[PDB]
Amino acid sequence: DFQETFKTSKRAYFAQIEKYPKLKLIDTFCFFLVLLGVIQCTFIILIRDNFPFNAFLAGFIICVGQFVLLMSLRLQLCNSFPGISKNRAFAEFIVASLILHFVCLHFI
Amino acid sequence: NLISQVANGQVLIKYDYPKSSFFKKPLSIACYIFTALMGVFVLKTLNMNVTN
Ligand SMILES: CCCCCCCCCCCCCC(=O)O[C@H](COC(=O)CCCCCCCCCC)COP(=O)(O)OCC[N+](C)(C)C
Repeated sequence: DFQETFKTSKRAYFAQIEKYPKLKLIDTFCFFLVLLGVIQCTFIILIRDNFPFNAFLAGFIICVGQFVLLMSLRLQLCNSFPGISKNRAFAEFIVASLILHFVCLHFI
Repeated sequence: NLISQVANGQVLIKYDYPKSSFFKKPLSIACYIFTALMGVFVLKTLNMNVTN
């Protein structure tokens, strides 16, 4: 069961990546936005200390929220929403990705 | 230091007030309304579409 769904999903995903040269750029950005959050929590687990807690929480929020806006751009960029073009999803990505950096520079 | 009923008096001021500046108040309001409509004219007719 899971072998068939596994190899089916690997092949049907890798063909989709090799078709469009926009998708591997998104996913290459995404994976290293996961590794930033992982080692940034590893600093907390390594030495037991919790003192500048807001400065901990700001970078972690940058990693998670910045991951999510990429996944929304990917979902909206493969299949188009009814009424929204592909020139407007990108501008909304710029504006809403540009508010979040300011409110995570005030917070540290 | 001056008291109620013994220092009442008057005070006299002489001044001038031309017919030019008598009519400047409604032209001041009217110039702010006129410079307020043109912002709606420029703001309304200006291209902001991102599609073609
Ligand atoms: C929190 C709110 C702050 C927003 C500040 C910008 C205010 C823009 C106000 C737009 C007024 C509505 C008019 C409009 O529709 O323009 C939007 C406009 O689409 C956009 O949203 C793009 C605006 C951003 C431009 C990109 C530059 C980056 C801005 C600096 C951070 C584009 O959508 P449209 O092009 O109209 O969609 C297709 C055309 N139809 C006929 C189908 C409608």
